[PDB]
Amino acid sequence: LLSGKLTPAQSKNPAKNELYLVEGDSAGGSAKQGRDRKFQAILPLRGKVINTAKAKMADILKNEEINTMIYTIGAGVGADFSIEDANYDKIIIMTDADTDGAHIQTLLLTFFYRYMRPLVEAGHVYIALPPLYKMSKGKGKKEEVAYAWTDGELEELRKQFGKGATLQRYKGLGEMNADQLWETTMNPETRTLIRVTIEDLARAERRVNVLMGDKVEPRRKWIEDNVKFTLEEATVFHMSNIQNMSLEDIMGERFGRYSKYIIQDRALPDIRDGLKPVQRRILYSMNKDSNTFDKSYRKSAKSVGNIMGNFHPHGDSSIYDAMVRMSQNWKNREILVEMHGNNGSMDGDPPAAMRYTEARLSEIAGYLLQDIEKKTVPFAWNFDDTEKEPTVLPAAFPNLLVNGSTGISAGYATDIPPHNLAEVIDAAVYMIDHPTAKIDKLMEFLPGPDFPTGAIIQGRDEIKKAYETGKGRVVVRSKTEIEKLKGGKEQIVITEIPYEINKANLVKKIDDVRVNNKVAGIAEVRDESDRDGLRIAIELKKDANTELVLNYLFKYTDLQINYNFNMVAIDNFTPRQVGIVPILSSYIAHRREVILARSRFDKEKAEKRLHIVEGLIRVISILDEVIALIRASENKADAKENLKVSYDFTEEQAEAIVTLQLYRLTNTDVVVLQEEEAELREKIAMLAAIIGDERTMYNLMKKELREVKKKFATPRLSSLEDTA
Amino acid sequence: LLSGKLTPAQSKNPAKNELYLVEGDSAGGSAKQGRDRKFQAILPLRGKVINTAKAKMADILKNEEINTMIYTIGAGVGADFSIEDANYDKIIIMTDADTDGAHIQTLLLTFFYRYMRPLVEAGHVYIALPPLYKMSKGKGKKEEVAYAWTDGELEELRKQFGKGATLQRYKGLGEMNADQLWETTMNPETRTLIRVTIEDLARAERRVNVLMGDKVEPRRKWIEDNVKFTLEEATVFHMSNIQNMSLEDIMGERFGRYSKYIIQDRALPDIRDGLKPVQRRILYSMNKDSNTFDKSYRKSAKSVGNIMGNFHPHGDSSIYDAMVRMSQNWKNREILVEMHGNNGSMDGDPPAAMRYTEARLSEIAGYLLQDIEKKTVPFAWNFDDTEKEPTVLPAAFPNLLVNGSTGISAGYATDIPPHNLAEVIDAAVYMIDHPTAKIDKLMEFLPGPDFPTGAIIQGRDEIKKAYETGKGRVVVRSKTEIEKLKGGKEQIVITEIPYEINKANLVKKIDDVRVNNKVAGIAEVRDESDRDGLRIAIELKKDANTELVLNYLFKYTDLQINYNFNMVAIDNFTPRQVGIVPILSSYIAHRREVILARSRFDKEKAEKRLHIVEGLIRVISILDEVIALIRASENKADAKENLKVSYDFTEEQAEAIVTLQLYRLTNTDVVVLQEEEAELREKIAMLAAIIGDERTMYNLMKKELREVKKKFATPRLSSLEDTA
DNA sequence: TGTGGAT
DNA sequence: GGTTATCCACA
DNA sequence: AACCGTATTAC
DNA sequence: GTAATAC
Ligand SMILES: Nc1nc(-n2cc(C(=O)O)c(=O)c3cc(F)c(N4CC(O)C4)c(Cl)c32)c(F)cc1F
Ligand SMILES: Nc1nc(-n2cc(C(=O)O)c(=O)c3cc(F)c(N4CC(O)C4)c(Cl)c32)c(F)cc1F
Ligand SMILES: [Cl-]
Ligand SMILES: [Cl-]
Ligand SMILES: [Mg+2]
Ligand SMILES: [Mg+2]
Ligand SMILES: [Mg+2]
Ligand SMILES: [Mg+2]
Ligand SMILES: [Mg+2]
Ligand SMILES: [Mg+2]
Repeated sequence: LLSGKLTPAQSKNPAKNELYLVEGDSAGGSAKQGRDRKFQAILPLRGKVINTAKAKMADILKNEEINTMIYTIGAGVGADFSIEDANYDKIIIMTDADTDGAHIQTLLLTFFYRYMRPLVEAGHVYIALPPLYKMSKGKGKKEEVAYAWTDGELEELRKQFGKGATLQRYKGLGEMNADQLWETTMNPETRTLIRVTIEDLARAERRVNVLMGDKVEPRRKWIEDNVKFTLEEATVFHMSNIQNMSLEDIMGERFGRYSKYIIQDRALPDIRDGLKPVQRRILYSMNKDSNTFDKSYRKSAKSVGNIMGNFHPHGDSSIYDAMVRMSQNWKNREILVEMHGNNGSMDGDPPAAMRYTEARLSEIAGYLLQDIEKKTVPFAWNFDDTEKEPTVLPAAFPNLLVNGSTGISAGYATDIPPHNLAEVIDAAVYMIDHPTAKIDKLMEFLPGPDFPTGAIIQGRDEIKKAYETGKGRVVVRSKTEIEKLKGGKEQIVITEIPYEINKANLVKKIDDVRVNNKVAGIAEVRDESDRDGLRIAIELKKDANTELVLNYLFKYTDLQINYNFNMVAIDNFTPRQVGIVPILSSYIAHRREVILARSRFDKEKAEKRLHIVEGLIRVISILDEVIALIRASENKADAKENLKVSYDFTEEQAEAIVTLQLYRLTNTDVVVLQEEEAELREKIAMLAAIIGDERTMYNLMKKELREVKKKFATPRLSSLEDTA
Repeated sequence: LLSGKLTPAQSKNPAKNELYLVEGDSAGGSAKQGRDRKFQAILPLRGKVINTAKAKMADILKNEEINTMIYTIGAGVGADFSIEDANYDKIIIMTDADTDGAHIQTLLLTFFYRYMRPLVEAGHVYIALPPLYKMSKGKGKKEEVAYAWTDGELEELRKQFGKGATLQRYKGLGEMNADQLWETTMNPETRTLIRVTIEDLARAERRVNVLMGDKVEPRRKWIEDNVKFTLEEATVFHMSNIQNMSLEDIMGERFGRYSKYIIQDRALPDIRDGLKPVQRRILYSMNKDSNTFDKSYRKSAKSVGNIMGNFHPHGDSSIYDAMVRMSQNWKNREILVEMHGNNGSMDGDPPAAMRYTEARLSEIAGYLLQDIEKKTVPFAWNFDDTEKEPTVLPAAFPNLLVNGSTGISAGYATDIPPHNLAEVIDAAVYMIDHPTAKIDKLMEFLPGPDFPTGAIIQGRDEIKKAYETGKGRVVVRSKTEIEKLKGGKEQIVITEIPYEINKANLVKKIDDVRVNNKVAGIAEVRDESDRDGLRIAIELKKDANTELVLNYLFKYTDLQINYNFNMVAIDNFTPRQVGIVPILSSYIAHRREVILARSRFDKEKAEKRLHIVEGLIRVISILDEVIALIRASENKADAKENLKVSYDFTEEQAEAIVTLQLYRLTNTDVVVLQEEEAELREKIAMLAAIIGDERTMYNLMKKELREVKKKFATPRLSSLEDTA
């Protein structure tokens, strides 16, 4: 069932037949249609393939995707491998040219390297190179078949026999249809491969183990050492026909691309605005579509589709799940999406599909985006270069800490817990006035996490270590109480539980203790949570030792868990483990660039308007003259020229004058224009003051953060205790 | 697997317990969250329940959702059924306030009448009753939430001292949060129910057997008699807590409600433009989003999502499948959507999902929308009154016959085959000139269908009967030829096959014949189809009987099939069986409304412009006064007045004068404006003539159809034959 | 059997 | 990203 | 519309 | 034996 299905070739012929291993069933469709059916076979691969150098060995044979791969090859596996039993001469890996494409290239080549080495050794394993670009100056002129793999090959296609043409930028084999696929990547004549070889069994064995085995730090190190986080990778210039390449440099090249991408652009939040790229995109798109808190809800599907076609070239479920998460107030301390309908529960029951639900940005999420229009924040091109997207949001509140971030990259993970908005702002304000402020002091203002699930946080000294180093283990325990019953009889009653825990799975594990009678005294386990409150009720027998039970539960269930801080985020393009200080200063530095840029923006604006008001005031005093002059001019350009020569209007002033609608001659109040002149001069002064004086700027940073606090502050939810 | 999964209630109190039956798992969850877990259980339904008449038993008693329905209630199957054993004292059917809500209500009430009567007579089966509207908005501490079931209760809530606060118009249970759901339709206190009774076994064995039994024609008849297509049905006002209705007026209203909707607004094409509503909404949406043939492709999920949030409240796969079909050139004779990627194949291998594919309208699809921006067509309010959509498209070509339509409805279906564009035009064009033209005459121009898949149509008479009455059975036969082989051998070479036949499945069924040796002579079946060409070779044994084989294949496989014209369409809102004539006159009448409407639009434009230009030419001669006048005036609107009163300009002319930019005063060339008068006056003449002179109009209708023909004509694909 | 818009 | 059900009318 | 797999870090 | 963005 769980394997991808095989489409054979028509002819049994080991000497020239090909098995295409294709990324995903959709692309298997296109491959199955563009193929030559007599010597080309197809096995679709169902997303990410197992790791045969992490996962076990019973696992590796239960893996259906593997078993069907071994089957179809018809050679045997590892210690039973015969090369002349094999049904194909070429095993051809063919993936999207996305970076997960690279990840799959990686994952296969290990399996094969490890369990089919003579097949790798005899150079039977290849890789298909799909194109990146397509060029057409036709469609009823004729067409102009033209493709490109390198930005260099593309720049060559500014020639060909036509211009003003199109350039389709491919994002998968999904977007290619049979004819496109045959020519470009499947037809022996035209297609372009690479053969995978073994140059050095030492240097190539080594490369795999580090990259693909479960030692995380040699991997982190390989990434530290090899990956350029701050640089591009001016790629190879695509040799014709086939091209030999070491397993070594491939597992290298490919895993470097995958590692880098998921570190920078997937699983790790940016240190300033606290968003993963997918989440930033949700916010930006839903903002641009005016899907804000003040206006109407909006079908989730519409939202998700726009996000996927404009910014985020990934699956719809990835986006809907991300959007939905931002809407749940047991995951986010401050929700960035409001959403009508079923957005799940704490029992983790599935949210309603995006066809049902509807949604819009939360009020506070407007503040992450505040002043994005005012050139505060560096924009870059979307995946196809139709449209720009922000690399980071203004962030008028310190989201990273408030809402935290839990993610898993390559060579790195991250747990940052949520915090109280007020508390986080208090620290930051202090640090604005005290650059060198140290933990002990900051912790007067930010004592610890504030989970939206509430609960009891235990381990003040481990908080400190996490706030210093970025790592530390703290304890979270459910809010419990006792209640009496008839028959005397007590019952334990749970109202808050640990963050990231599934209520139904917890109730079940508890009840499994009762059933297994691991600790004497439990009668019934009842979930009594209605829509308004959480309320698990553990009912004990007649004279049960209330507190001995409670203890086994904490110990041996998830009624108590340890939260583990591992605070990683992206500083200056790079993954970084970080405590409260770099986080808070990073933010402050960010708000500084924003307030400064917003001020320059607003100021250049105000000056233009001033220069015009200046001109319009003068015009009124010579209005007859100005009109007679426009009447005596030949055209628009002439008039402007006359106005400058005869009256010294600037270009800007003349253009504005020349384009006043006639009805504007009704409003000629010079007193009212003067009032406006005053207001502009003052605005410019205030804005020049900010730009001119760090402290004038910092005091505004603080003024704003205080307003945000006042507008959005809510009580702590999790109580802090010291002993553990 | 398969069946909606049960969520038990906490204590077994069959005195007061309630099994809620909820349309879908997404709403199932919402109900779960919103319930009182003590005495309310939740069985969700996975959409359409089996019909308990139609579906004959054994299939019924393995139907997973049915098993898990009887299991739950813990009573039995009418005969063994025992009210006293039952786990619930109310079975409450809860469905979307939608029209499939109605169909599902309908489907269940058969199962209860027909295998569980005692529950229904006793009054233990109830109904749902979600609200249709929610009103108001007034901060946080709110002062402004009330709901609404009827149109009548809307006037009620519009009345609130404050201002006009915001209105939600619910589209199902998947847009309702669990508080909203408990409070409005699940709390016994506040909820409102319909108790289902049996008020005469007689009038609810006739009513339940007509509506849901095998005989189409009584149901067709019932609808024909009872259902008012051209008329609304807003009636029943909302009463006190519980209300009574009989199993008659429930069945009646609900299946009537349903059948109306899916006859009109789903499964049957409109006779003018040949479109089902989803297809028209696809076109109109994509078109309005500038997603046209001339601009570049665009992610499918973006198009689909905008269709669903704007026009079509239904499933994304229902929408995407329709879109994919319109792109498939073996289902449509003139594709309306161009889709890049895996858009299926003839073997019916699944198309890539909407995240992979991208798409835009074909060029000819633009001709269905031609002149839509010129008030050429009635528009309605969309499903939530945020936007407007066309009830019918301009249809600059006769799409209904050209692409045909295959649909299934209630007490009605529709098979219309596709025709060749050029031939359909030729017949319409003749019939413009000869309204009383007979079939034999039209059939000179339009002899029979033209399938995209081609093949051989045999049966001139039944073609003629279909073209007369709307019904008729024709033979579609695959195109074949015989090819010699090595050493006294033959093979059959299939090169075209019948419309709607999956090639893979056919090749399968032919191979199965060989395997079982139903007829003798078959060596091998080889699908030799590739990207460029269709080619099935059936390779015969030495001295087999090519004829006996072939004719056995035509007979017992789908290498030849029967096509049954069942030409049904919507004419004046009612379903109607039609032949060529009422089809072609429907179109000609439409193009008439369109050409006229359009011409009035373009003429209103040109008069406005002309009048303005008159006013401008005048203005020159009083320029100094107009200027003096406009400076004097207190404001814009004031200065317009003074222009009218003082100088005798229309509103139109004054508004244009008053919004001239100052630089227009440089232009005193009346001559260019006079050439423009001239050209405008001529244009208005051409236009007004079309409006005044029926023939002038028709000659245009003809000119234009001829242009379409010439631009889009393609050779016939199916050959015709007359008898065998 | 299977068509094609729906749950 | 495959997979699994139902309804509806008509061979 | 639920249900199934994988990579990735890290308890 | 789970978290959360990806195939
Ligand atoms: N056939 C293919 N499927 C997937 N894929 C995508 C999912 C998504 O878009 O969210 C998903 O949720 C998903 C779940 C699965 F359980 C799953 N598998 C069960 C096994 O059969 C594999 C797979 Cl594979 C899944 C893919 F990304 C690519 C595919 F080709
Ligand atoms: N859970 C529910 N699912 C459906 N539903 C919707 C589908 C769609 O919108 O494209 C679909 O393709 C689909 C396929 C199925 F095979 C299927 N079933 C197999 C059985 O488990 C039912 C169901 Cl049910 C299906 C529904 F319309 C409503 C639902 F609640
Ligand atoms: Cl101005
Ligand atoms: Cl003008
Ligand atoms: Mg991809
Ligand atoms: Mg998924
Ligand atoms: Mg524990
Ligand atoms: Mg609905
Ligand atoms: Mg479906
Ligand atoms: Mg037949």
